[PDB]
Amino acid sequence: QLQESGGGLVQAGGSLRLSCAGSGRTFSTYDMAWFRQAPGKEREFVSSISSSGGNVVYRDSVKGRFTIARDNAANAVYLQMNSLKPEDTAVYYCAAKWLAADYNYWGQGTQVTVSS
Amino acid sequence: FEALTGINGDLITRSWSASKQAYLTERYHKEEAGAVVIFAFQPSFSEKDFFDPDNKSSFGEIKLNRVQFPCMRKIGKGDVATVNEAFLKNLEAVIDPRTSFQASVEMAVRSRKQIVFTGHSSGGATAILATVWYLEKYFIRNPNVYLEPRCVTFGAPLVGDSIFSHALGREKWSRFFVNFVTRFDIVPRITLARKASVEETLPHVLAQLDPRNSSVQESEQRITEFYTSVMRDTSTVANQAVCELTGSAEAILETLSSFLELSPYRPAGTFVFSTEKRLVAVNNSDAILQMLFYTCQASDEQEWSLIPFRSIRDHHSYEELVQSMGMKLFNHLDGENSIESSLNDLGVSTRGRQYVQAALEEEKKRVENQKKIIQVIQQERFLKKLAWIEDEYKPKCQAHKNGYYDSFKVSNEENDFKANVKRAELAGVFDEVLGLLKKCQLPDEFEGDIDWIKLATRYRRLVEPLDIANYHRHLKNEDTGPYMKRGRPTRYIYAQRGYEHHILKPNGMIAEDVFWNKVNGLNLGLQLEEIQETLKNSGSECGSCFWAEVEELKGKPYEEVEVRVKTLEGMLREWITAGEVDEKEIFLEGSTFRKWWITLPKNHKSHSPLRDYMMDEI
Repeated sequence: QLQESGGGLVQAGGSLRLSCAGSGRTFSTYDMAWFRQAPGKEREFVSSISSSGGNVVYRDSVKGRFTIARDNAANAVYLQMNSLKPEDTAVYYCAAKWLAADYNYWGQGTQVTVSS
Repeated sequence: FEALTGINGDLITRSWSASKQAYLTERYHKEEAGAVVIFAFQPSFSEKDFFDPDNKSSFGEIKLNRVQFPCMRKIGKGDVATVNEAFLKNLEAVIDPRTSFQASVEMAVRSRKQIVFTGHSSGGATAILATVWYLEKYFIRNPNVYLEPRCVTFGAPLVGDSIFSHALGREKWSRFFVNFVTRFDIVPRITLARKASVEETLPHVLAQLDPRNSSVQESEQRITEFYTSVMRDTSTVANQAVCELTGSAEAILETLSSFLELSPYRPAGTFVFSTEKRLVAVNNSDAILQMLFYTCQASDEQEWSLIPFRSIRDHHSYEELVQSMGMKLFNHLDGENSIESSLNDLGVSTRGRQYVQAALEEEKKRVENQKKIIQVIQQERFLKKLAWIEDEYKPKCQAHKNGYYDSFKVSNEENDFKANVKRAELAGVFDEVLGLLKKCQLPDEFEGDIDWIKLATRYRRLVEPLDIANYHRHLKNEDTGPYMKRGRPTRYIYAQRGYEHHILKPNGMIAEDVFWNKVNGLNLGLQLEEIQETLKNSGSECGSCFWAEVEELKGKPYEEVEVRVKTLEGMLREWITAGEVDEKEIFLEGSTFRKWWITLPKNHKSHSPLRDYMMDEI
């Protein structure tokens, strides 16, 4: 019961805020994560929040541009996307899952298009 | 029966009553019976709750998270356990704070109540996972007799793989699990089939298995196809396990294993098989695996058409089982002097009986091997070798002010070659033990035996510095590479992980988390990803690899390995206090560490934590 929102169309340098909310008590007991599926490219890992722990590691293309945040009162995930790149056009998904190695509670995702 | 399983007929009856009541409640039912609190989980009969739709594996399996279940893994090898994803999601859904399950569990914990997990069909499988969750969250943190759980399942599907069962055995948790299985019950066999083999027929059979669903008309064809598919895959799994357990034909078995897709799920815990006249308790997971196949065959060739329907009806026959418990003959198969009668009443063919006997003999072999290992490690000539290294070689090398690491490394005297001889003999013995462990030819409990962990830790702390010296003495760091990367003997990694697990598992943390928390605790300021990149394959993760890190750090410019230097310095005091590193050695005047440490910039040495332990260069 995980649903995304906040996808739009904007050129380079745009500031977007993807929201991801659920229906079960998720927040800090499911460690959040954001992945992106580019057309044809693999679901390359974007980032992940270590649930209650503030440990978080972005990967290269993002470090210092897309922030990640959690909300226990609203049991939601917030992906801030500043200084967008035309190579970021993809379907973004939020995955939260514990007791397991790889995550597997995926949502519907939302399209994000960046032109020139 | 009661002196073996630790549960009586009263608890079994109450567990069955709660399992039945759970059909009528949301998620779970809590039954308070004086000193006992029973948590019964609501079963489900939709294919979604057996094979998760989003699971892309052939058996709906998923690896456990090593953070939340640190014990459910092999210690030396590291491989984490695998469980059914649908059952794990159901447990995850019930542990959810809104269900009050966890709050009730903690209320019973504070009240020192006997906690019991139970369930029918897949609900019993959830109970098994809940017990593991409980064992990880509560029991391992403070193992009291009041905190000991009980897991009682009725016709539960299989949940974990061979690693799951091995880990349960090592932690001595298997005794808490009892799984009742009526002889022909198809539900414990379901997950032994490939999901493609039953994708079409599973919803109909699940609809027939639901006791509250007398709507879908019974279909002979669908049930027969389902039974045939399940028995075919079960036979393939059991025959491969038969060929692999006895260690013969390993080449063709390894090649086909690369080309064979066999269900990973294995019996975990005690299984009690039931017939009209007998109750047969079995502990050995391999034997239970074989019996799940060989007990569900036809006697005559006229009954082959009848077995699938009895295999369906028997899933609803646990009321009769519970009512007739005291009127049935019980025997413990593993302890029997003759198992022919028991397996004959269970309809086990001669060949199935010989496979069960072979599995029991293999377990007795593992036990004998462990007895031999204890006799070896208790012999005087063995302890004398370590005593000689500790009491004669080390003090003599300390008196020369260079230490026994540097003395071994230069090996100028006969005593260094004698130490090398005893090092090689000990290496051979611990590699041979490691070889037995790798081939699963020791009891599951071996890696948890505190005497073994004690000895292996004393061995690692005493002799791994000497194997590091031997490694660098022969310039293997230039030929092969860094010791931590390509040179470290696996026996030391097994010893380290066994010790770390022994000391860390009562506090719920894993070694890696403790390490990285200390790394961020050293206040280096660098990005955590950058430091993890720098400390990749670092020698600072194990005290007995201290000298390996020194070898890797000397010769390099300070700026290049400053982070690794301050890391090595930050680990030293706990290593000395714990006995991983000898303080009488590493600071000696002729020690490689000290000779390299003086050459560090004076700005570092001034505000270094080790300044007060060695005289400055004057």
